[PDB]
Amino acid sequence: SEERKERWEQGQADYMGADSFDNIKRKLDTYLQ
Amino acid sequence: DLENAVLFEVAWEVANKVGGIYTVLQTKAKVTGDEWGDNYFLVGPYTEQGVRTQVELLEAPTPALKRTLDSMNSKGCKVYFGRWLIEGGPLVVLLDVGASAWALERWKGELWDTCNIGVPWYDREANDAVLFGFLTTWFLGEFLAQSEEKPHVVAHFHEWLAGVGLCLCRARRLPVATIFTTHATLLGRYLCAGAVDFYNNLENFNVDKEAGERQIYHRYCMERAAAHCAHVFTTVSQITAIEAQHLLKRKPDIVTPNGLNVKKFSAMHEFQNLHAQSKARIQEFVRGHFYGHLDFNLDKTLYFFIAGRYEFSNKGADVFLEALARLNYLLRVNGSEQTVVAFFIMPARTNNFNVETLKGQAVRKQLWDTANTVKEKFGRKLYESLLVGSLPDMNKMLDKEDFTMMKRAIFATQRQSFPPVCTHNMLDDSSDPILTTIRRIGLFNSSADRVKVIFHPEFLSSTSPLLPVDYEEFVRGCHLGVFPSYYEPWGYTPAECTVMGIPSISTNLSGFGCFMEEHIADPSAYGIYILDRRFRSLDDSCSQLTSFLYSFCQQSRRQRIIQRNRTERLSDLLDWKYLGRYYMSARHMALSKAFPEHFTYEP
Ligand SMILES: O=P(O)(O)OC[C@H]1O[C@H](O)[C@H](O)[C@@H](O)[C@@H]1O
Repeated sequence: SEERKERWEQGQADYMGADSFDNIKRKLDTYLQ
Repeated sequence: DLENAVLFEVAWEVANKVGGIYTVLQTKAKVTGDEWGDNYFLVGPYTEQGVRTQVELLEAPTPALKRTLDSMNSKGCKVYFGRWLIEGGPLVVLLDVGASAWALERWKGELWDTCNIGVPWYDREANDAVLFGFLTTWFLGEFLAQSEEKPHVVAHFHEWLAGVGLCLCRARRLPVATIFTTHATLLGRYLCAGAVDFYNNLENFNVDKEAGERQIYHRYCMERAAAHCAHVFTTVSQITAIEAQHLLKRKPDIVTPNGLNVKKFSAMHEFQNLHAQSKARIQEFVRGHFYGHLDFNLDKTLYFFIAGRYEFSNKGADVFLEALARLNYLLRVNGSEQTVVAFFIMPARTNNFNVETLKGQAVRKQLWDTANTVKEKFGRKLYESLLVGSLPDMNKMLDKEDFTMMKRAIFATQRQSFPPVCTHNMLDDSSDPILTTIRRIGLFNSSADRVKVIFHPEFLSSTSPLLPVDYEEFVRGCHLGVFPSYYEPWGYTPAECTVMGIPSISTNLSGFGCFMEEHIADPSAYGIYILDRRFRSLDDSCSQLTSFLYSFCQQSRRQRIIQRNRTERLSDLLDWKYLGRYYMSARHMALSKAFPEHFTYEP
């Protein structure tokens, strides 16, 4: 799980993968607008 | 709503002078300096270079502010509170981005348990933006905590560089209303050239795939996360609002166009007095770039203006070059005396000037010196003729000595080479996109050509050996300012043109052109020609532009002046006093959504 943060470093972040923004949008949704 | 509240304007360009966002907040400070008064602040990065020029340090007025700085001062965060020296009296909160060690590692991991966005170590401003992001949330957090019964806060965030600190304020759940104003879409910039028909395919673009490919996903996520973290998402342009609707995936709640503080004069026609003064200084230049080839009338000549960063596709030089090639035809196949001298003022890498251009400018002063010597010789002979009591003979006035001076001056003037397309000498002349097109279309500044293209490979300056006139004066000199574009988030080059009396050809894809279509009903009548580039093709857009250019070419002396007076009336539309309303509306809207308990709907 902490693997993804390392993947972000060096731009190994996956656009459709683990690092996909759709998860990030739901994560922001936890702090509801 | 009149409630007393403290807001912060957060941007990277605050006391940095890096991008165009600096120029936005330069004159925004005056209009925002009375709407919220002295309560408003500007959170920005700290540079010691920027302090010496722009920042004057001052103590905190409120005791709660004194502690916010002091508590932040402990724990390794340093704030150099001061007042911006720009007009408006903006109190600036300069946080040191140099203080990276205390929170860069800890809060980067804290950022990942919260936003789940990671930062590559390779990208420099990426690590600097997040630091600045946590520092903002710290200041806002302390301000909410140490101020007992804190009024409803607005955090006004500009650019991706502040866009990280947007989500941190929301993540803490701190009582703060949030605004994100993207002056330019990050991914839109690379999508403009990399992906064909970017505006046509704005909906289709795979929004995550494209960012990953341009190795720019982390930056894209921070700006996109910011949209879902602002109760009010704001774009400068309505065309940028369409961009954000299909890329940032957040419809802008309000569109708050950037504005200028117009330098209003005492006479409402002083712009037109500054027209003729600057036109003459351009006339001194084209009477010299061309020597011995000055067959054209410069009193029936027009000057077209195009400026900005050296971007051939973005600043739409490709559209304007193929249009002048057709304007070459229409003013030559038709018996016209109208000559048009288009100026391409775009900065590019250049070792030195050109010998022919410098020689032509020197010859112009030579034919001014040889026209001052025999002028004084005429004058002295006249003064001893008027004093004697006789009107001048007018034939003997100039001796054989004078005639030989003038006859030799003309002989030196004569050139066989056609006057140059580029004023300076380039390192990469063949590789230069503008110069390659010029030789292709067939405009070598010839006698037969009714359009002469005069590229100036570097910015205009007043301290210049050739063309000694600054940009703000040079715009006022030119008759028309043509700005075709594909990716101008907000026209600043066509925007500043319309602030002055000079009419500007904007486009539908430009942010300024969409604003002029929305506000005023009349396009061409008020002066601002708007080019359809969204629902047309590259060739079609060139063809419309030709009809727009030829319309101005067929215009008379008097009709040109009326149009230039009409364009002056549109300066009120771009002024911060009028365009600040939109930002104010964003603020009022932000307060209500985040805190409806004492804030009205304000529909
Ligand atoms: O710019 P043009 O259409 O050639 O007109 C030239 C005119 O410009 C300004 O209005 C000046 O005040 C006039 O003195 C001049 O006659």
